[PDB]
Amino acid sequence: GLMQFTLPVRLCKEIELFHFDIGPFENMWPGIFVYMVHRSCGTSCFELEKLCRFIMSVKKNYRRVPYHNWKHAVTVAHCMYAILQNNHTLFTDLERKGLLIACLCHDLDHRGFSNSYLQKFDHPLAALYSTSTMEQHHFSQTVSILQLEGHNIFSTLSSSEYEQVLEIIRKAIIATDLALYFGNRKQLEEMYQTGSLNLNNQSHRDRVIGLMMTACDLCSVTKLWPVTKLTANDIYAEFWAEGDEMKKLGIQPIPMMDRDKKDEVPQGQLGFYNAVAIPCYTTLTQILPPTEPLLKACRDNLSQWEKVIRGEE
Ligand SMILES: CC1(C)C(=O)NC(=O)c2c1ccc1nc(Cc3ccccc3)[nH]c21
Ligand SMILES: [Mg+2]
Ligand SMILES: [Zn+2]
Repeated sequence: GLMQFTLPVRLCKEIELFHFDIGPFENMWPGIFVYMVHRSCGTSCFELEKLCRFIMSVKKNYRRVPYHNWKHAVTVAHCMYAILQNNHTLFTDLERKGLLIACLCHDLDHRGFSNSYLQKFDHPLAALYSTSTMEQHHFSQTVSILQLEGHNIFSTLSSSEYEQVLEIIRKAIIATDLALYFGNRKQLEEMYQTGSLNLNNQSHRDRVIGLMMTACDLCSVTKLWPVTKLTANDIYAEFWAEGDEMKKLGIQPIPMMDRDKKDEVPQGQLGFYNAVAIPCYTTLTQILPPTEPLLKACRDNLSQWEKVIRGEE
């Protein structure tokens, strides 16, 4: 109980900032997550032995894919940590518990393929879950690991609190389906502008937690340019492999997934920042003003992609 995790000074300071990169030392990532839980939630939230066993089972159930991997899980949890720490009083005790775990678990057992590809391949998971296919699978995998012996980090919650926290985690994980992002943000936009947004309305909180989940999920666009640029390569490594698998099924993939159309990537990043990223952090900044640095960093990275197109790099 008297056993804090402490980070070296540069990490202790920079981990508080939105643009923090967790670094290339895999063995430090479990400690960074526990550090973040202890400060975000409390040193009493989780039994340390159980938490540690949970983290290591989650790590084991992330695959060695270029982007949708263990490092993404921890990266997305760090962004949630930064949002929670900058919005201290807005979130319940159960919410701070649930959301850091939801983020860590949100892409469990990802294979590096979209819901679209699962459906066109006729993958078994596409027959078990007709929409938000991989996201229903990620929640399913989270519950599985929580039910491993000595892995129930929520064991001290009442029967009804346990149900609420698993309901927080399910919605948060489903919300990382980008197909659901567009309508969720439009609805949040209308509620904020017409003045009807109400954080005591559970259905409203749900929508706001969903946008936070999209914001954390896309947070590679809020890093320093060299982090953002190299992470973009990793996601395109997945996209191009999926395009290869589409061609093997006799389907010309969309240009984004076609490795013969790499030239079109800079313009695809513009569309993505304009259609997805900027609107996401804009609405988030309206609802939670302290998250403005994510919008500022995203805008700086858009400008960097515009410079790539203009041959200024
Ligand atoms: C943040 C990061 C890694 C990025 O830097 N650059 C991307 O392009 C990207 C990212 C994450 C998830 C992405 N999903 C898509 C596909 C998509 C395109 C248009 C509309 C919806 C969905 N692109 C993604
Ligand atoms: Mg996902
Ligand atoms: Zn993700």
